[PDB]
Amino acid sequence: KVGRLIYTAGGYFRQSLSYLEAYNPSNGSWLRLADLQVPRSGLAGCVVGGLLYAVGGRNNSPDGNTDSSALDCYNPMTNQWSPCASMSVPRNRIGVGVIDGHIYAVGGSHGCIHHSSVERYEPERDEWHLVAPMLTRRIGVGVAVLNRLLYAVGGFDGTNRLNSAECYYPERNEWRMITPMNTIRSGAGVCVLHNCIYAAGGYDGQDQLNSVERYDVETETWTFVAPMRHHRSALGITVHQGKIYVLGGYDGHTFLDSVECYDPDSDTWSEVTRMTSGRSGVGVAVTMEPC
Ligand SMILES: COc1ccc(S(=O)(=O)NCc2cccc([C@@H](NC(=O)c3cccc4c3-c3ccccc3C4=O)C(=O)O)c2)cc1
Repeated sequence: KVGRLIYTAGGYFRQSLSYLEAYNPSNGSWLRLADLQVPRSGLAGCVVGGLLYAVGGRNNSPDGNTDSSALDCYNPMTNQWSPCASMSVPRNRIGVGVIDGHIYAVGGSHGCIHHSSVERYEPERDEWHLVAPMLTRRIGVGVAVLNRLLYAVGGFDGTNRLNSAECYYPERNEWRMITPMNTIRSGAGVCVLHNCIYAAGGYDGQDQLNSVERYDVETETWTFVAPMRHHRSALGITVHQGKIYVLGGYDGHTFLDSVECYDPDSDTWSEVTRMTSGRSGVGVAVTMEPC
């Protein structure tokens, strides 16, 4: 369990960013690591087999704006990024989840189109294949995995921001709606902690949110927990040692550098560190510290 860091990749502040930085909760330190080959905001991060993957996004630059179909792999032992097989389609404002060593890429945008499509990556074959599409087109969608089921929560379908959510059952290659959240959320942070899917922050169409709600998969209900100290949309999120960490985002005024930490036992959020600069639209995941 020891020696794991919270990695933040990419993001946006004035333009899409190439940063890869890693935070050590045990000592409060940040390390700046190898830049992404291509700056990207609106991407997702995940880890399989100790390797960090950066998936999708968009390069917003002064010289153009290009949605990304890329999958890039970072090896902490070498501090190097390597390209992996690209997805079938560019996916900005993507969500990803990992089931049994496979990466699922969910939704996202390409230009004006809002995807319902979903595809699955096999690291052992370096191949992607499409699986069943969601019941709803979703960009800015939160994705998490609990009990080897994939959840897609909230987002924006091209016309409305969504409180709806749905679950993918891999053995049937089928999506089913679940109870909708109490709040419309696009660009929330979605993660799993114990037996619940948490949806933190986001944008409801009017304001960035500090509220946080959790879906208990046994009871099929969404319940609010303590709100974050900051309203935030387009935040990064991960879980580490039984606590939720939220990173950055936008509060309606400022690109946040705040990192907050939720303790489920006390139902409290605390400020734990600040990123080296404020940013939104990051990918986040946890893996071994680099060499
Ligand atoms: C060209 O500039 C960029 C490019 C990329 C990014 S990004 O990579 O962070 N992706 C943004 C995002 C992902 C997911 C969801 C949302 C939701 N929008 C809001 O919260 C929102 C609403 C009104 C004004 C603003 C925002 C907002 C959000 C973040 C930073 C600044 C702002 C505003 O100034 C939603 O549209 O539902 C946005 C950020 C800026």
